[PDB]
Amino acid sequence: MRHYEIVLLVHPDQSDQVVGMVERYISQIKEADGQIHRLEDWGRRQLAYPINKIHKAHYILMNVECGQSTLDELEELFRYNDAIIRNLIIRREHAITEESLLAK
Amino acid sequence: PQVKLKEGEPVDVAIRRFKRSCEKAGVLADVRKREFYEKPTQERKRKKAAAVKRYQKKLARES
Amino acid sequence: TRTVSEGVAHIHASFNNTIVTITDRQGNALAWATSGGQGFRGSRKSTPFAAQVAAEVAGKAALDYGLKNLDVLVKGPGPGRESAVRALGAVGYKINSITDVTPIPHNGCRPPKKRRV
Amino acid sequence: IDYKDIDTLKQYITENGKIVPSRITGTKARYQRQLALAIKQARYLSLIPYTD
Amino acid sequence: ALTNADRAEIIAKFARAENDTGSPEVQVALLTAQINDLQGHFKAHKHDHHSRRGLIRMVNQRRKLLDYLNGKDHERYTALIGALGLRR
RNA sequence: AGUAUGGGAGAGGAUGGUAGAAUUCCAGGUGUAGCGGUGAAAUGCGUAGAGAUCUGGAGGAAUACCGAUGGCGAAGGCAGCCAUCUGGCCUAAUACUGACGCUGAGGUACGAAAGCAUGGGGAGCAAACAGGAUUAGAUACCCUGGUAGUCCAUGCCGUAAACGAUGUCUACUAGCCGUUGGGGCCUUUGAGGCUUUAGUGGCGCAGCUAACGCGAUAAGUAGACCGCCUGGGGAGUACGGUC
Ligand SMILES: [Mg+2]
Ligand SMILES: [Mg+2]
Ligand SMILES: [Mg+2]
Ligand SMILES: [Mg+2]
Ligand SMILES: [Mg+2]
Ligand SMILES: [Mg+2]
Ligand SMILES: [Mg+2]
Ligand SMILES: [Mg+2]
Repeated sequence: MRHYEIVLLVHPDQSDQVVGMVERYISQIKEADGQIHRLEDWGRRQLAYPINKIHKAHYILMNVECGQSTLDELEELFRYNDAIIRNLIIRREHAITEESLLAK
Repeated sequence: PQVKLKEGEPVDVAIRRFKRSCEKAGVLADVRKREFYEKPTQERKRKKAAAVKRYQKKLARES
Repeated sequence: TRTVSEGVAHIHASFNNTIVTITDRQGNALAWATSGGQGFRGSRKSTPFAAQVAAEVAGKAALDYGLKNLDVLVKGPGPGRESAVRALGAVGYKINSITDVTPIPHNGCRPPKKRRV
Repeated sequence: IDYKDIDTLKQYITENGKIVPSRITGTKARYQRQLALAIKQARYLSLIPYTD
Repeated sequence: ALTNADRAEIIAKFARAENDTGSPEVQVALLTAQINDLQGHFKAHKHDHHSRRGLIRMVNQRRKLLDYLNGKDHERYTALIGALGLRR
């Protein structure tokens, strides 16, 4: 299993559903096997430039350890989830647990 | 640029400041560059000449 | 008929001509003038004087709508870009701000070939 | 230098949003490359604007 | 991509002495393993000529080592080729 | 000369996805005379409404700034961002094999752009071509349009001022100044100063050279192997053969 850092932007109207989606994603990693090192919710933020005419979005960041399956499964979930508007996945070496800037 | 103007700012001085800001930005040179397509070999030669001139300038300053 | 208090001015300055269009906010047009149209139809279209005359006539025409404060957006190269704002100030518009909006491609389409003159 | 350090990323960005050259700012080659990568990541994630 | 455990198992199988990692047997075994591993990659990417050059280099090095071993001792060479399942 | 184990830098290669700027085209809003182009013009576009500005949509191609005698690759050549597969290089110590090496006739692999065959795609640019100008003439240079092509998949083609106009490998021969990736040592005010290694640049002693110049990245001093030349044209041509 490798280490991945995932940042997701979520449409504001579905901001109340963020807790369910993050819970389901975490449950998938745990049931597969995985290891979840970080999970931060930055909250609503004004975007530097509009995306799809949206000017504010909800930011959620997560650092996990998983395998290729768990991975491609998560990317296709993000692909077919309408609430998620833009995602960034960066591979990392070793896990990061320290609190990151912009936490709240 | 976005040169916001003070209540008593004269138009001429405002235009001078706007020209200074545009010169700092360098948009005009970028606009000029794209007027005609320049070939990669010519661009590489131009950059080589620029580097050669820069190094000579540095040596002259050090001297 | 329509009355508006604030508006925008767009200066399309090129190497052959200068267009000055005074619009309201949201981009609906109110007046427009051209250096070549305002006489001076020749190589002098690109001279600063023609741009100044065009700006003067455009401002005088737009004064009918009761515009006192203007925002200036200038596009592209060409002599006469500076003359437009000077003419607007002379005719009496209070310029809130002046900004440049010239497009910059990030290495997109291929430009035409070099002239051999 | 990471993509989440918006303050230090801004310290190396002009008013127009362009990345300042190393020759002017005074940084080293590795730091300059890392910081350019971070700025591109932040631009994509919309923490900082591409232009203007 | 073969792992450290796999490489260690190969070295354990073909070691002639404790801490022996530079013998022709071990070198040829490792080269054969990695050559077999890369075959899967090279069907999925038929136009990776840049990596195919490294593959050819591996093959050439294996051939040189086998020739040296055969020249210096025939019994070891025959046993090695029999164990590794290589024609020549 | 090669192997195992820890770290490091990189536009090295292949497959897929994704983001911003801009051009073009298509609808709608405001609005009415020019727009465009050159040395000057004219062809062309526009009152069945152009150009200018705003909103929305379609599609192709390339990735501003960073950017750098910077980086990587055998050469050709490689630039936004993310994932997957994958080659080489550098660097410290220990531990292994024990000459396992250099070069290389035939042969074989790769090999810019243009061009060729099948299928797709086509925004911008543009051989051919058409029109407007200049000129004594214009089959051109300038201007307005514009097809193949430039793009994608699968193959062929074997060519370039494919250049450092400098074949590969090894050892030795004053110094000074930059820069990229590592190792080691010393100061402190947290960044600096010394060394060494592998690249990449500027001077320069000796030596070499017809001269210009090269000069530890040799064109110096020596060794191993290969390719090539023997006045200018005819001529990289004809005949024969191979592809
Ligand atoms: Mg033109
Ligand atoms: Mg050889
Ligand atoms: Mg033409
Ligand atoms: Mg392909
Ligand atoms: Mg030849
Ligand atoms: Mg070349
Ligand atoms: Mg030659
Ligand atoms: Mg012939």
